[PDB]
This record gives sequence, C-alpha cells and structure tokens, in this order.
Amino acid sequence: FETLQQQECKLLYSRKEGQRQENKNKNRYKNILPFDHTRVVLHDGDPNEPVSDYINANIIMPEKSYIATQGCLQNTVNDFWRMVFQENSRVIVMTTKEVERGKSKCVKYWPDEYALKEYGVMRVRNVKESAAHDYTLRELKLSKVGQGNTERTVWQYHFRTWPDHGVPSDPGGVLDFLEEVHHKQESIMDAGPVVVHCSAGIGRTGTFIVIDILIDIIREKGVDCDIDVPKTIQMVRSQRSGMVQTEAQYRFIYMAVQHYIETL
Ligand SMILES: Cn1c(-c2cccc(NC(=O)CCC(=O)NCc3ccc4c(c3)OCO4)c2)c(I)c2cc(C(=O)O)c(O)cc21
Repeated sequence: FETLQQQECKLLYSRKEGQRQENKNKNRYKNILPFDHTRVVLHDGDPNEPVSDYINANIIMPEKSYIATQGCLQNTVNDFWRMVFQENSRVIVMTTKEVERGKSKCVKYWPDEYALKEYGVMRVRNVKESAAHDYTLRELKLSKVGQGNTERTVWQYHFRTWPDHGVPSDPGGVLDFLEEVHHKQESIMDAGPVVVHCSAGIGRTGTFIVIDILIDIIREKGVDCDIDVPKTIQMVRSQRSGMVQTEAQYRFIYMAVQHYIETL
C-alpha cells in the first residue's frame, strides 16, 4: 500500500478547475480535487451563475463505468442531480451515513417516501423505500421540470451498516449489496455510470468501485484469472486521486475479492 502512497508524492495530472475561486466552496475538502481531464462537466446551468459547470466528481472507466464524487453539500444538491440526469445514471451508491462520528458526511438530497422535491430544474419522486439489512433501496423518479417526458427511475442503494471506524470485519454485507447493485444496473439497458460516493468520495468510495471492478473480473473470467489489486488502484487513481486511503481499506479489497471467490 505504501509503494503506492509514495507513487503519489507528486501528481501526474492537472486539477486547475477545482481551485478557481468560484469552485472554492463547492468542495468539502480543499485538498481533494478532480483531474480536469476526467472530471464531470456540468452543462446547462443557471445562466445567472458564472461557473455552474463544476462538480467535484470523476468518471471512472476500467481500462460498466462509475462516477466517484463527494457527498452532497447543502449548496451542491442541485448540481448533483444535474449530473445524475445529464449522465443518465440509474443507480446510486450511498456508502456513508448522513452524519458519521457526529459530523456531516452527506446532506440529504433525496425526498422522503411517497414525497417529492424539486432541486433547481430537477424533480425527484421517492415512489417507494424498501429497507433490507445492510442497506435501504429507494426507487426515485427524476425528471427536469417543464418536461415530464424526461422522467426516469433512479434506484439509490444506501449502504447503512458500515462502521464509523475502520472497515467491515467481514466482506459479506458489502458483497451481497454490490451483487444487487450489479444486477440492478444490468437490467436497465442503456443506463449511465453507476455513481458511488462518501464524505470526500475517494476512500470508501474507491474501496467499492475497486472491489466491484475486480468482482466483475471474476464473473467474466472465473475464479482462476489473475487479479492485480495494486495495478487496478493505480488504474483508477489515474482518473481520480487518492482512491483508497488506508491499509485497512486496502486489506478489505483483498478479503473482499477472496471471499467472493469462495462463494462462487
Ligand atoms: C479514516 N478516514 C479519514 C481520515 C484520515 C485521517 C484522519 C482522520 N481524522 C479523524 O477525524 C480521526 C481522529 C479521531 O481519532 N477522532 C477524534 C476526533 C474526531 C473529530 C473531531 C475531533 C476529534 O476533534 C474535532 O473533530 C480521518 C478520511 I478524509 C476518510 C475518508 C473516508 C471516505 O470514505 O471518504 C473513509 O472511509 C475513511 C477516512
């Protein structure tokens, strides 16, 4: 893990946008930013706003795409749905609670069951909240106001059991969970990138995107194929820096992948 933490003593890519004054309070952590070449660009924003194209997120495509970004901020909730809509995403993976260890990891941006809110030009209708053990599945209807013909379902799997400290002592919950999200994403033909976030959108988020990428490998090739965790992390970090910030989260990806193979 350290042979890679060092490999980032310097960054091979530019993150000039996130620093612009106007995008200053559009990030949760001043130091965590998105590389200009992968970052999600937001079109069609309030023409009264100078910069409405920025959102702290990065398209992550294995080299099924993903979109890693931060947990919503009170002032970014509308930029968030604009991304969802613009990107045509149908699945959302919340990996953080709304407040861990007493602090705000993410702001609520989905309306209560049966309810319906409006975020800028976007409308969201929670048509039914179901809640299993490790997570809660919320069926949402997103659409741009003034145009109901654009409406589409956007399932939001909200993992809730992840410990405030450390990582799951066992990968079972994360695997059944991801397993669901996989098939759900597969059923929706022409869906956009799966979104996955957390406080900053790089640690825990990266742990999921990564585990999922490898498990997809094990579904296509078998339990025999070769898994290179370290080459994979570098692979995503080239699209978004910091993916996976701890050794424990690193070891998890390993225990995660093996376990899955055991299951098979
Ligand atoms: C572990 N970690 C860290 C991360 C990395 C380095 C340091 C910290 N620091 C801490 O606050 C822990 C300190 C502690 O012992 N508590 C006492 C305490 C807490 C809050 C207070 C306070 C005192 O005084 C005022 O406030 C967190 C990140 I960033 C991070 C991000 C993710 C992700 O998915 O995005 C993740 O899954 C894990 C992550």
